[PDB]
Amino acid sequence: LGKLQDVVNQNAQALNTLVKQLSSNFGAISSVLNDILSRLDPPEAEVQIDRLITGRLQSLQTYVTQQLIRAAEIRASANLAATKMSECVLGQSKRVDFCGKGYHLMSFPQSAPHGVVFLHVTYVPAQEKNFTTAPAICHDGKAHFPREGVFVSNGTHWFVTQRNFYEPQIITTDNTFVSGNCDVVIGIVNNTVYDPLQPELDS
Amino acid sequence: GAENSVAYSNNSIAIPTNFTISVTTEILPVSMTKTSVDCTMYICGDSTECSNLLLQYGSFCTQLNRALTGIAVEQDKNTQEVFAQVKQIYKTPPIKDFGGFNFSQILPDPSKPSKRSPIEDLLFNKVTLADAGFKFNGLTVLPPLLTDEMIAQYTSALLAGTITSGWTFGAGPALQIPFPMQMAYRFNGIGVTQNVLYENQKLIANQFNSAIGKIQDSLSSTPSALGKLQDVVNQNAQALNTLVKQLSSNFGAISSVLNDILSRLDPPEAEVQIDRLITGRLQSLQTYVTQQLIRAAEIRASANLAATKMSECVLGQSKRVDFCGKGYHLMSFPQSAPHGVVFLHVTYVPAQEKNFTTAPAICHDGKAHFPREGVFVSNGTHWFVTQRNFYEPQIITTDNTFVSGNCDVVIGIVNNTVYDP
Amino acid sequence: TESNKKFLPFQQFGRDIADTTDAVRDPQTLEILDITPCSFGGVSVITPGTNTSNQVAVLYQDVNCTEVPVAIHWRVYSTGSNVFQTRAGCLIGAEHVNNSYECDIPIGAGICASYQTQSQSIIAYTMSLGAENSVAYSNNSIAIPTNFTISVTTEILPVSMTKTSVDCTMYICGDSTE
Amino acid sequence: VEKGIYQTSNFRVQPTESIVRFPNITNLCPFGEVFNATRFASVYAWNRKRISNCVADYSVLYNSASFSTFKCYGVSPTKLNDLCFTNVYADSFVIRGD
Ligand SMILES: *[C@@H]1O[C@H](CO)[C@@H](O)[C@H](O)[C@H]1NC(C)=O
Ligand SMILES: *[C@@H]1O[C@H](CO)[C@@H](O)[C@H](O)[C@H]1NC(C)=O
Ligand SMILES: *[C@@H]1O[C@H](CO)[C@@H](O)[C@H](O)[C@H]1NC(C)=O
Ligand SMILES: *[C@@H]1O[C@H](CO)[C@@H](O)[C@H](O)[C@H]1NC(C)=O
Ligand SMILES: *[C@@H]1O[C@H](CO)[C@@H](O)[C@H](O)[C@H]1NC(C)=O
Ligand SMILES: *[C@@H]1O[C@H](CO)[C@@H](O)[C@H](O)[C@H]1NC(C)=O
Ligand SMILES: *[C@@H]1O[C@H](CO)[C@@H](O)[C@H](O)[C@H]1NC(C)=O
Ligand SMILES: *[C@@H]1O[C@H](CO)[C@@H](O)[C@H](O)[C@H]1NC(C)=O
Ligand SMILES: *[C@@H]1O[C@H](CO)[C@@H](O)[C@H](O)[C@H]1NC(C)=O
Ligand SMILES: *[C@@H]1O[C@H](CO)[C@@H](O)[C@H](O)[C@H]1NC(C)=O
Ligand SMILES: *[C@@H]1O[C@H](CO)[C@@H](O)[C@H](O)[C@H]1NC(C)=O
Ligand SMILES: *[C@@H]1O[C@H](CO)[C@@H](O)[C@H](O)[C@H]1NC(C)=O
Ligand SMILES: *[C@@H]1O[C@H](CO)[C@@H](O)[C@H](O)[C@H]1NC(C)=O
Ligand SMILES: *[C@@H]1O[C@H](CO)[C@@H](O)[C@H](O)[C@H]1NC(C)=O
Repeated sequence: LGKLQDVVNQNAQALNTLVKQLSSNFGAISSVLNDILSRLDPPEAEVQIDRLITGRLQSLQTYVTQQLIRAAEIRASANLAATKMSECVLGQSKRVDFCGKGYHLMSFPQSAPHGVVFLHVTYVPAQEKNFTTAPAICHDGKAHFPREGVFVSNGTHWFVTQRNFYEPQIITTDNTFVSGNCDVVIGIVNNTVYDPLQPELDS
Repeated sequence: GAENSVAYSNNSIAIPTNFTISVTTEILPVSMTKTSVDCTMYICGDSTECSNLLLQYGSFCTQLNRALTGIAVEQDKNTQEVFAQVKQIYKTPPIKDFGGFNFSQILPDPSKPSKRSPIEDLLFNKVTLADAGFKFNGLTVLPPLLTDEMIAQYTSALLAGTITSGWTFGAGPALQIPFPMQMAYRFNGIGVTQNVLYENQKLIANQFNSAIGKIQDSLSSTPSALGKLQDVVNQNAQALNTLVKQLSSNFGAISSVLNDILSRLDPPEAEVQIDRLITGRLQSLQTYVTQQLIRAAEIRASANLAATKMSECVLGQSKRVDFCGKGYHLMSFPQSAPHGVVFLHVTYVPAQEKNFTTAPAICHDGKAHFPREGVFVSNGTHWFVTQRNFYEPQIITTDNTFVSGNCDVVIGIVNNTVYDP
Repeated sequence: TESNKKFLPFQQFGRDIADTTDAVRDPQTLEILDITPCSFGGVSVITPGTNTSNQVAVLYQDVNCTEVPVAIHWRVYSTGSNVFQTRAGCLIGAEHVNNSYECDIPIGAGICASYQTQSQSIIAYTMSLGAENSVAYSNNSIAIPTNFTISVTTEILPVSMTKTSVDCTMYICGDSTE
Repeated sequence: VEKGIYQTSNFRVQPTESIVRFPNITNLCPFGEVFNATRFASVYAWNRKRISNCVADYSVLYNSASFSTFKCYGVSPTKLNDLCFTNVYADSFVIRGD
């Protein structure tokens, strides 16, 4: 919880500094107004008090300016928390590395002192295995591209599988679409594409 | 701008026929110089009398140094939020076959002593570090953590994982995939079927190569291209100069040189003179620090956008409009420039338009038909369902259309024959 | 130092931007002298947590290791015996290393320090970007994951800070009429 | 102190020895001669005398405190002996005490 903690220190320290600024002469004979007043008449006390007034006014101005800049910085994070809540918690986000590292699934808010903690739930593939892939498949003078997925072969057969969880499926017409003729695409490979309707007609 | 009009008509559509691949540059600042000032040396210049007098004013000095140190650390945080998003360091394969695409201009050049790319060389020559201005008076410059050769390694790991892995290296274990297959999915990302690429692979590759080539000429011809980074440099250097000149002002004292005041007068009368100089120089330092705080906030707001364009466009394809390139985003590449980053957004743009008459349904035999994915368009004699973003007519059959309701309810429906496979 | 100012017969002193003298002509002999300030620089103490130990190293910012012994901050601090050079400056009390680890205390210019045991000492080395890797690219080779994982990662954000109010008059004057 | 790198202070090398250079002229400035005049000019016509090419012992003049009020508004009397001047002009005349 460093971030939140840091905020608190940044504020507390500032206040402490401001308070200590009340013990500085700034050029006056003393840093205690009562002592100056009780040792000097107004005609000579005005000169001493002017320096203390100028110094403390300058210190207050410094404090307020620093707080304004720091508040702008904090508002820049409030405006991002209010966006994470709108897009991660209240819906699923397609932005990359926004709602967590991986493919976002959901999120949960939790309150913390002067802040909010999200628990981004994400999906991450784990074990990898590689195959040989060909962009098209020439059944008979017709290129075939996978409707949704990618072609891959384990060395003997060709399967069209989704691109994020290995799941081989026999290649048929319903998951492939035709466009053009063979010999126009680099990498097209011969293969047989089953016909779902043909066996029923034969049957 | 140029006057224009659109021939709107409630049964008229326009479907483009060819396209274009355009590479557009975008420059962003990411950090600024890590200057650091020593309050006591600047204000007093190593004099015991002034150093003692400066103690009464309190802890202004320490809280100036704290602010400057905070800015300095923020700069190292900014430089690392952008480039250091990659877990590991990848290496491009020795073989360079990529199906026609030519990355020689962006990938590292082994010949050079440093593994910069040619475009990186042009960018580094255009924005000459310390071109303007950048000092014994307590002002110093600290070096950045990443030595400017680690930045190159990061921008080469990103660029070598993008070529072979794609968007996968940013959301898990990097998975290899041939580049001409990767572009076939970058195309689906924008709503153009994949066959548009493999059938036009050669022309697209040549357009990409020429587009990459023209970037070097565009950068070389105009020196102001990288002005956006150059300005940063000036804004900093300028400021420093002003601060230094502030040491030659009387602020009401008899002289602007502390030694002369000390040697001319005894402490009883020199205190009054020195106090005015102390007040003036303290005010000048406060002005400088406040301006730097505001400027650093601006630079941080820009680094937070550079680190977002890196995540959403280099490590994946972006669906946001006019966020990563003017057109339909395809991919993006990073390059490092002095105190900043330059993206090369690759985008798809339709080119040649032809217009037809369109009707939102087809009353085949008393049942309306709506296209699953496409638009009905006719050249005057036949009706075809065509994908939105690239003219490609296809006979209408039940596979492209789905039925919903009757013909009388809809408006604008038109008769036709829908073939039965 | 001797210089090539080329003063004019009526010219005595040079000047700097900040109105500081930086060239004179010796009154007795008319040779031209150039004045330079004596070496100075910041000193940065690299220290592990005082709880862990009370041994520290010292970095002299952008100063010559041959000149560091001349410097006066104190203690000599084993000058010469343990000296390391870097673009940030001269580092004393740290032991160089050829292995590359992650960064712990970033010294700068690519140099990072740490406090390791081997009984413990401060080691200054070159930080490592990350584990080397390669991808077996091949124009007909793909890799499809077979198993997945669900991971919950935390993310903290500030949302507001304390609401403080300061009464100007009470602070400045402390309830005094004058 | 927590783990980290802290900028404690700044080090400046210290001077080794002090070297002083001064134009040396044998002549000693005739400051006394200015005050030794038997009669001063009239106030409406005050007399101006330029002193140059000599060495002035301001220390002797100050120690020879025969003057009631001797104040300098741009310099301190003690520093005069060390400090050096380019053009010295003495304007002598007579005025009233008030
Ligand atoms: C498949 O991946 C393994 C590591 O999992 C690698 O060694 C091998 O070369 C890869 N094979 C192909 C054909 O790319
Ligand atoms: C590939 O998978 C098919 C699935 O039917 C199987 O019959 C065949 O043995 C597999 N080949 C290899 C080399 O594992
Ligand atoms: C793949 O590269 C090999 C290298 O031998 C080459 O023979 C082959 O034609 C290439 N195939 C494709 C589809 O790019
Ligand atoms: C497929 O087989 C035919 C017949 O032998 C041959 O001409 C062709 O080159 C093979 N490859 C493809 C991609 O069609
Ligand atoms: C299609 O349009 C592009 C872009 O204007 C042009 O370069 C090309 O020659 C045209 N013809 C094609 C792609 O057959
Ligand atoms: C394009 O690719 C060729 C072949 O790899 C290479 O020689 C050339 O340098 C590349 N780029 C340019 C701009 O010539
Ligand atoms: C089609 O576009 C042409 C210009 O390409 C325009 O003159 C014509 O009016 C348009 N037709 C319709 C029906 O919108
Ligand atoms: C429209 O396109 C069809 C495609 O078969 C063609 O037969 C017909 O002649 C075209 N009509 C006109 C008017 O161009
Ligand atoms: C289009 O506008 C014409 C104008 O004559 C009108 O007759 C027709 O009903 C409109 N059709 C549709 C589909 O809105
Ligand atoms: C289609 O033809 C029928 C008669 O066959 C006619 O009544 C109808 O108006 C035509 N088109 C539409 C869109 O209703
Ligand atoms: C010190 O000065 C020498 C030449 O006298 C130079 O070679 C070296 O780089 C400088 N810096 C050091 C030693 O840190
Ligand atoms: C580090 O390697 C250098 C040469 O690259 C060698 O001189 C030195 O002894 C090595 N140091 C250690 C501690 O291995
Ligand atoms: C997938 O991972 C889980 C969790 O480690 C493991 O239990 C399982 O056996 C793995 N293989 C599967 C589910 O096929
Ligand atoms: C100073 O003394 C030197 C002694 O070497 C003498 O030559 C010179 O003339 C003197 N004059 C001045 C103006 O310093």
